[PDB]
Amino acid sequence: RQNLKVLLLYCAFLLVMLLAYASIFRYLMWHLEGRAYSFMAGIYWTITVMTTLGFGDITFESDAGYLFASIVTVSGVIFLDIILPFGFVSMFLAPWIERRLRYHPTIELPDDTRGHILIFGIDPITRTLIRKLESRNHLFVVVTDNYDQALHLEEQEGFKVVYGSPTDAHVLAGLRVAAARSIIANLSDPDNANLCLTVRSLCQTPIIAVVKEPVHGELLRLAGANQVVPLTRILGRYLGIRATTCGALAHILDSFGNLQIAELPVHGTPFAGKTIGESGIRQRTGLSIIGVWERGSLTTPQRETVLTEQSLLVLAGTKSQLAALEYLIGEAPEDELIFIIGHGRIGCAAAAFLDRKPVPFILIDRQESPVCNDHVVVYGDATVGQTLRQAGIDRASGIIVTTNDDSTNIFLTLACRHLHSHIRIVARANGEENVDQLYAAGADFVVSNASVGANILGNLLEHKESAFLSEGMAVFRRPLPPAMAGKTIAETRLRPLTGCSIVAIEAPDRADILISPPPETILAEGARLILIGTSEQEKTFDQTIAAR
Amino acid sequence: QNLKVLLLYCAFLLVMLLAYASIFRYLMWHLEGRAYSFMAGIYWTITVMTTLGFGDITFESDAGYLFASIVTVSGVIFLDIILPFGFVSMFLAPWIERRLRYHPTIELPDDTRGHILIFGIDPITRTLIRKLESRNHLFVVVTDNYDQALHLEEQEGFKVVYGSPTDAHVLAGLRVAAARSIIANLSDPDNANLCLTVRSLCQTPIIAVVKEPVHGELLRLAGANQVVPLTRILGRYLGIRATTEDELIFIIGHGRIGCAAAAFLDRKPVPFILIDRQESPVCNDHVVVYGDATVGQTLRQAGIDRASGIIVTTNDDSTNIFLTLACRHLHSHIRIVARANGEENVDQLYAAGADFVVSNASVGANILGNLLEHK
Amino acid sequence: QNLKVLLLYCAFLLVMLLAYASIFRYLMWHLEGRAYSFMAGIYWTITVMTTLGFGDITFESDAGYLFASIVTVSGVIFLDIILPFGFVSMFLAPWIERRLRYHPTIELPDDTRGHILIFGIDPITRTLIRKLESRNHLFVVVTDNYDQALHLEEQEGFKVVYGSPTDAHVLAGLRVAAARSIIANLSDPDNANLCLTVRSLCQTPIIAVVKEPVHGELLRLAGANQVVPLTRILGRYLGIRATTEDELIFIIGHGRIGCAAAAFLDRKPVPFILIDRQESPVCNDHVVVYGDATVGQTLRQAGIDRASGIIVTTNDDSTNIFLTLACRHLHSHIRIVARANGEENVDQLYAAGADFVVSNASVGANILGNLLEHK
Amino acid sequence: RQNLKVLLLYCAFLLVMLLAYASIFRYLMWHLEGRAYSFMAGIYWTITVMTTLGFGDITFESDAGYLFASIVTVSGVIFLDIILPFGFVSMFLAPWIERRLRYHPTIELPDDTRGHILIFGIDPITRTLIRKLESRNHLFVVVTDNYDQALHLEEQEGFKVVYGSPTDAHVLAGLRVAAARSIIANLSDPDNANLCLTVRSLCQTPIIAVVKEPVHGELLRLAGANQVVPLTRILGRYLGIRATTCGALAHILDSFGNLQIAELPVHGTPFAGKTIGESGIRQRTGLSIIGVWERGSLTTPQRETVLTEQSLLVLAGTKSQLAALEYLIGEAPEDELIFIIGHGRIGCAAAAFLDRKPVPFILIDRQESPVCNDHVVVYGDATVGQTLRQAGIDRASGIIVTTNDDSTNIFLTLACRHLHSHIRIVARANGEENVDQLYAAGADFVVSNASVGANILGNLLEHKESAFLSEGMAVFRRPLPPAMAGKTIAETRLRPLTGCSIVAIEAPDRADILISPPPETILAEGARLILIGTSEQEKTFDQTIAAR
Ligand SMILES: NC(=O)c1ccc[n+]([C@@H]2O[C@H](COP(=O)([O-])OP(=O)(O)OC[C@H]3O[C@@H](n4cnc5c(N)ncnc54)[C@H](O)[C@@H]3O)[C@@H](O)[C@H]2O)c1
Ligand SMILES: NC(=O)c1ccc[n+]([C@@H]2O[C@H](COP(=O)([O-])OP(=O)(O)OC[C@H]3O[C@@H](n4cnc5c(N)ncnc54)[C@H](O)[C@@H]3O)[C@@H](O)[C@H]2O)c1
Ligand SMILES: NC(=O)c1ccc[n+]([C@@H]2O[C@H](COP(=O)([O-])OP(=O)(O)OC[C@H]3O[C@@H](n4cnc5c(N)ncnc54)[C@H](O)[C@@H]3O)[C@@H](O)[C@H]2O)c1
Ligand SMILES: NC(=O)c1ccc[n+]([C@@H]2O[C@H](COP(=O)([O-])OP(=O)(O)OC[C@H]3O[C@@H](n4cnc5c(N)ncnc54)[C@H](O)[C@@H]3O)[C@@H](O)[C@H]2O)c1
Ligand SMILES: [Ca+2]
Ligand SMILES: [Ca+2]
Ligand SMILES: [Ca+2]
Ligand SMILES: [Ca+2]
Ligand SMILES: [K+]
Ligand SMILES: [K+]
Ligand SMILES: [K+]
Ligand SMILES: [K+]
Ligand SMILES: [K+]
Ligand SMILES: [K+]
Ligand SMILES: [Zn+2]
Ligand SMILES: [Zn+2]
Ligand SMILES: [Zn+2]
Ligand SMILES: [Zn+2]
Repeated sequence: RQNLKVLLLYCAFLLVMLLAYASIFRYLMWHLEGRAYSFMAGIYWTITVMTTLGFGDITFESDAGYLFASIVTVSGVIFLDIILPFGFVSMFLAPWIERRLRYHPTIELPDDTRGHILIFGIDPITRTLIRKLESRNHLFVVVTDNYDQALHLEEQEGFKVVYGSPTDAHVLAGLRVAAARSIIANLSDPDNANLCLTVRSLCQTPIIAVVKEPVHGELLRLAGANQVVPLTRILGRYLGIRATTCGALAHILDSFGNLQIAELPVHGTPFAGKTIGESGIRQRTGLSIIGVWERGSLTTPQRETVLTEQSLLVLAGTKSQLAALEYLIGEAPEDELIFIIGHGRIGCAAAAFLDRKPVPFILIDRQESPVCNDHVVVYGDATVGQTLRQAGIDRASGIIVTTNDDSTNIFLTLACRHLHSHIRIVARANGEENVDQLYAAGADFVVSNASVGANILGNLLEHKESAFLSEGMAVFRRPLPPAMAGKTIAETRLRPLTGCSIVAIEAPDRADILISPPPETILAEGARLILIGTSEQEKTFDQTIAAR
Repeated sequence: QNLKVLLLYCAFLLVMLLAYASIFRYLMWHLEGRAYSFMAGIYWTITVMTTLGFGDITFESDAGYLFASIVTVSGVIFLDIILPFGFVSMFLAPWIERRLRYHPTIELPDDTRGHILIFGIDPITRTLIRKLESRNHLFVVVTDNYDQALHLEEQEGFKVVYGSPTDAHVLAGLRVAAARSIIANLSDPDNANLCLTVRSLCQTPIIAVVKEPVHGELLRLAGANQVVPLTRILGRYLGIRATTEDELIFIIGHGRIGCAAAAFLDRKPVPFILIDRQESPVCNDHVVVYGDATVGQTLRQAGIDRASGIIVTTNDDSTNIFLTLACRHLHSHIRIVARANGEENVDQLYAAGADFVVSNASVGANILGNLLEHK
Repeated sequence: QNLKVLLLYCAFLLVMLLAYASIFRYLMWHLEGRAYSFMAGIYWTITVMTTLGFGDITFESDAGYLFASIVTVSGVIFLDIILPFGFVSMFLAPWIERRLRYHPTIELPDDTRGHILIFGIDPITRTLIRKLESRNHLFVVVTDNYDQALHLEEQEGFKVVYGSPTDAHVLAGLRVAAARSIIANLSDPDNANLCLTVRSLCQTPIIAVVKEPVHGELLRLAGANQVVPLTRILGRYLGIRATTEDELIFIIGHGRIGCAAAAFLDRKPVPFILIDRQESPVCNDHVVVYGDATVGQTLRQAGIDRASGIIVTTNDDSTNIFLTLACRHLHSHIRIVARANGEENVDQLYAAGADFVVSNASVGANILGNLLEHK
Repeated sequence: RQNLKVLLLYCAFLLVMLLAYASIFRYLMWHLEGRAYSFMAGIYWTITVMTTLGFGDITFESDAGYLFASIVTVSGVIFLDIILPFGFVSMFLAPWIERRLRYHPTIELPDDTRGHILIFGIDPITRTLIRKLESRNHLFVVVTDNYDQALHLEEQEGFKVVYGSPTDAHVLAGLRVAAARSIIANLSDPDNANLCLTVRSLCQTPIIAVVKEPVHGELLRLAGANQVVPLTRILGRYLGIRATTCGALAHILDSFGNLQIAELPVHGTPFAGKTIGESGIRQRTGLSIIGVWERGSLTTPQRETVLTEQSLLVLAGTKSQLAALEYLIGEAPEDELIFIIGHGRIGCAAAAFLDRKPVPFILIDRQESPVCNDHVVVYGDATVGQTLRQAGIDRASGIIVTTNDDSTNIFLTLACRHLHSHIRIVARANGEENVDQLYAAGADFVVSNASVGANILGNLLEHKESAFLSEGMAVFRRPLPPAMAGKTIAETRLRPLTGCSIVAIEAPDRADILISPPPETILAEGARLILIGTSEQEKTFDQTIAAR
């Protein structure tokens, strides 16, 4: 762009100069030597001289003619044998060499940059989040204060990289944080708090902070973070619900204090092997299966779908409906013993979850935790022989192998399954390239940090236009009033009246559900609506519909 | 600079032109009995060297052929070989040694005068530079570290010299004798070495920033004209702000500043508590409650509740900001005095809920500022 | 490779030549009633584009002038612009991306077959390469470390690929399915990961060098076709040489080899003493006399006098050589069995006074050698 | 060289091609068009075509003539517009860019390399040794196995740098160690032993090893080292002789078991302030002052020379003559107390020397020595306040400030002199750039590691042709027999008869001495000769002279 314009601007200067010299030529040939030449001849002569061809078939004879001829001759050499290669090599090659042998850090962002997503702090989580939304061509800009990292990130793109201090208000100004679509804060908790307070001093751009410690979640929202995601707490929890011999209800949300969302692993449950409509969950519980999660895919629950030992049911309903489901499972086995290998922030949260039930566990680690003081840990290297044995791995019922190193996880899953083919093995994969090999080692289930983290962050980014909306709001369930038995969503006009929105429409005697129904959906009789709105519109709901 | 070699070549070319134009007329006359003008000789010579070659004026003798061949070869060598060979080996060569492979400045120009030498760059001296740009001094920072020299070279408001600060030959190339003033911001043993070395050459005014107030006397002995104990000053500020019976002040951070704060609150005297994750390697006169403050219980354990004031003094601004948030979140009214290492974090410490913020960069640069003006 | 783009251009140029030579004759005829030969058209066209410009054959019409101008401009663009622009941006450009800034090979050519993948380069596998060069295999070493890739690139007898050994997409680009054999010389957890990943793609024979004999069974489970416990073997060798009552053997070095030596001398059984500067991070079944052996008294303290044999087993050949000298200098006849990490130090261990020398590189490469031949 | 030859070989190809085309031109012009042109015309035409000038005044008219003309035209462009710039840029610029932006390690040395000095292991010692003999233009080649060090050393030269494993026999082969003049082994003791044993497997080139531990001196000579230099032991010793309040005799050599060399510091001695001939040392001792060392200069002792508080007398004589001198000093002060700051290998040797007298000392250090177990050390940081005070620095009589850090040394010398203007301060300078500032701090004497080490190594390199000669030999002293009273050294023929050599000739009643007298020196009556020879020629000395 910038260089091309200067390139053909030079072509316009030459073409003008050509016509100039061609005209002066015809002029002088007439007024000095009494020769009349055509316009074409003038162009023909001028080109002949500049290109240094020099046929000599049209030449001057006077000194003044020699003078003009010499000038046109030098002009050609200067502007076709000197400037043209030099001008080329300086405007073209200087960028091409300097920028390719010598990393020039992107210190700023173009002023016209709008609707971009600022990523702070790169890791397998955000690394995956980028790659999964780069398939979507989202304008991603990751920032870092590490020189040796910026150029590394420049090689696999992907994305754009800005090198500067994430907390610096001036660096943020050059990042155009005001025009930003969203901001992912994945630095340490003290750094994130610094980032949020600084961003808030410039704009109100929505920030998603990935809090390094569940306690610091409150402090980050105070800093200005519109959303807070405790990964390890969630990741550890996901390691835990899978670790038990028989699956149990896992409470997710208790909004509105009457409607709850809860997930349930199907492994070890009576629902394992049967289909959804066969087990009759909604039938005996009154719940709403709002999705079946299996192998990284949230699918619409159908009666044909066969629940496997690796499934996960997303459920919604009242408080007495969840307790009705826990009754059907219904009891947990006795004398469970869960070995948790690795005592980091994830391994800790894994035990923390298993303690909220509670279930007797054992922690094994190489060193003393610098953060936790509430858990008892058996100190020892899980690789060195007899270390697991002496800890009493024999009477264990399940093992959570959660180490910061994947090859070690794979090696422990490999060894444990080799010694105890019976016990349940849950493995943790830091990188998603190691997930398959963990299953191949003998693990019954694998929790991938990167993928799980990317899904959460991603969904919070896609549903962003309704994220801070749905935040501070309460989801609710209303049985379709017999008045609208046969009316269309667009015809009913629910939103302009009440203010809420239809997120789900399920049939009377069916586990089948219609997630996010289009306005042209024709409602039926006995259907059960699941809506989302403010804790003010939920009360002005039954008010508005009955009073029109 | 490269101009002088280039237009000298143009001078030689111009001479070679007139020389060839002259011989042309002389030869044309004596060789073949032809009388050509001066412009004809210029026009002919140009036509030959530029290799245009109109052929309208050509010799017919062997002596004329030889000459023509000589002028032709000259046009090739001195326009199609040397002229481009010059180009690349005159200012495309310094282009690689200064833009493709970082070339550190190891010495200043001989005539350099009225410049300010900065030894040991930090947020304080970095701010001292951008605070005196309106006076338009020439700030030169000197570092014995290669990597630091490179980072300080891409961003600029000052000059960057790479070499041993404590070397006499390096100080000589820095033209210290012609310097306006020198700022010593290295460690105490280094500054002592820096002064004694400078004093062997010149008597340039030295403003040394001392690490321990006790060492201040020694730095004067070395040769410093002024000594600035900032952490005593910065520590004194934090202590003054924390106060202006049951009055308990928490000092979170037991470094040289935090220590100076505690040392100040002994003169009042006001009871205090020092919390740190590590035992001070320089101090053994204060009592420190050990344990990391970010973890959690330590603030509640030591009793942040019955405290009247809090002083957050960590070398990490992000940590400070985080602690200021936590304290303000726990006790919504307690006096919180925070420390700012960089001036970029001052606004966020107040946003976090601090009642007063002391900036090391601001206070530091202001003192060093008012010492370079009232020299 | 760049040839094909270059001579295609020569083909285009040749076509453009004949095209211009043809139009020339056609125009000369129809425009000005002149009949020129084919060679005249070639000769004229060349003369114009090369900008020689004899002017002996020139048009006199405007249509002829236009054409001449077009052929002239073409000679400039397609010989003085594109021809050099091609040059620089065709094989002077790969010259910078491969000789001025190290470009690591991240993938092998699609057709690559019969190659041997080496995972984890060391004096053993480095010797395995230079020991099978007469068979002319294609050895490719793979390292996830940038710096190591660069050092292994300047010196060569093998191919160097940079990337994560435990990545499926990286193994796919290494064409493991077409590989002759794979050598796993990484840590035990890594090899387990390496095998399980390879087995998901292909069933290429894997020769895994296991770190702990107990883990050998696990590596077979992972997918290895052969497992080689060298330190057990190397330790066994040292023990066999140390012997073939009051017989005391000193083992200087308590690593996995030294441990294996001690583990072997328990089966005999022959009393021994293990001397090391550090407690073994993997072993807790042997008794080690702690203290550095180079310092001095430790050899005299433990009683190197009443010993019958000495086994020097340190991961440092220079240390070994030095200890072998010291022992031979103290006791001029005592049995000294030394360990050689590299094969370059074997001769100096004997020169130092060793009675027999076991070379890790030699023994290692020979086993791995006879496993790739009798596949 | 290599590139220049290819350059003007191309000029010879062109000149031949010019003459070729010029000849074929005249040939064709005759046989094809009946035109006769001169030799000059042919050159004139051919040049005109190749250079693309193209006057057109001499042109062909036939097709065959057009064919030849076109060939010469293309030939010119290929060989003056294509090959000439390309050939240039590939033979010239490729070395100039690649070798200047990308370090190409010198892996080998040219076969014809003879009489070079191989330096192994670079440090302030060898760094100085190089710079001091690079003023002498000695062919120095330093070797290293550190990639990030080889290119650093390439920037300040000085010297040439070979990058390879010093112990590798193949790397040594490429270094041409056989043709080497000498080898300086300055690696660790285990590495040096490896180096020597390897070099000895190839050649018998003299090796000077710098042993890191005085005990390992025996083991290195066994490895093949022709010479062994314990620097710290020597450096520590030099710190010690200067530390005492009053100087004392320091025994250097006891060769032949009757002649000894010994040095003596003049500080605190009665000789301080007076001249050599005034104190009358040779007079009252019978010794031979073979040199006066002051301020880095070994000068010939003259009666005019004034001994200062910083002088050092190099002496030679029998065993009873040295004891006669210690009598003249003659006694040491009482209750001396020497504080030695820093307990490394040098600080250790300093105490080791002070214990061989003995003199009560105190050691202070930050940490426990990993090598020594014989000395008691007061653990503490000498920078932190009251640390020296509590150790009892008050009743000390002298301080040896010997730290690995010069700025610290300077800062301690500065502080100690400020608190105790009376006590003697000996300081250690790792780098010679810090020597002057140590004196400026208040030190009474400074021992520079680099300079002292360079002098020893240097003298062992210059006197190399007589180093291994004088090694294993015994220096002796013989009173000039009255028979040669008036005869010249060359006339006497001492060497061809006995086998020894005259190294010194001193006068009867004079402290003046003639070091290394020229053969034309006319001997006198009563002169005292100091010779050097084998322990076999010293006995065949008095035998040969008396029996002719
Ligand atoms: N709290 C959150 O929800 C959240 C959110 C976003 C990011 N993060 C960040 O993600 C990080 C993830 O936590 P993590 O990766 O540090 O936890 P981690 O479990 O990976 O920590 C590793 C632990 O495993 C142990 N270990 C390693 N090898 C072992 C072996 N062979 N035998 C026994 N033990 C072994 C070590 O002792 C160590 O304690 C957190 O540190 C946090 O900063 C956290
Ligand atoms: N003589 C003077 O007045 C003067 C003047 C200018 C400069 N200086 C120099 O400036 C330097 C700056 O001092 P400084 O910045 O290192 O002092 P500092 O107070 O910042 O020291 C840092 C301390 O904070 C603590 N810390 C860090 N993170 C913590 C956490 N999460 N929880 C609890 N504690 C934590 C550490 O234990 C550490 O001791 C000084 O070393 C001094 O030499 C001195
Ligand atoms: N299962 C197998 O048989 C097998 C096969 C091939 C490879 N391997 C692997 O090869 C690796 C190589 O083992 P290694 O070379 O580390 O064993 P090692 O014997 O060389 O271990 C080194 C030890 O020598 C000691 N040491 C070093 N300097 C000393 C000194 N100056 N004085 C006294 N002691 C000193 C250290 O304490 C250290 O423990 C092993 O880790 C192993 O995993 C194993
Ligand atoms: N033995 C020989 O003669 C010889 C010959 C050639 C080379 N060398 C090598 O030269 C090296 C020189 O020895 P060195 O430099 O390691 O000895 P060193 O005296 O420099 O070691 C430094 C010591 O000073 C102490 N120290 C540092 N700061 C201090 C402070 N503020 N207060 C108190 N103590 C402080 C440290 O504890 C440390 O022990 C040797 O290690 C050896 O390898 C030796
Ligand atoms: Ca894998
Ligand atoms: Ca900030
Ligand atoms: Ca060797
Ligand atoms: Ca100095
Ligand atoms: K031309
Ligand atoms: K003509
Ligand atoms: K004509
Ligand atoms: K021409
Ligand atoms: K021409
Ligand atoms: K012409
Ligand atoms: Zn815990
Ligand atoms: Zn303190
Ligand atoms: Zn063992
Ligand atoms: Zn000692």
